Amino acid sequence: GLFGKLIKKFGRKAISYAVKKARGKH
Repeated sequence: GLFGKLIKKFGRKAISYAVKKARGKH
């Protein structure tokens, strides 16, 4: 899937930020 590539490109920074946000909004 394209998502896999996108994610590759980020280096799971999207996931990291998602988790960070969802364990620390502000």
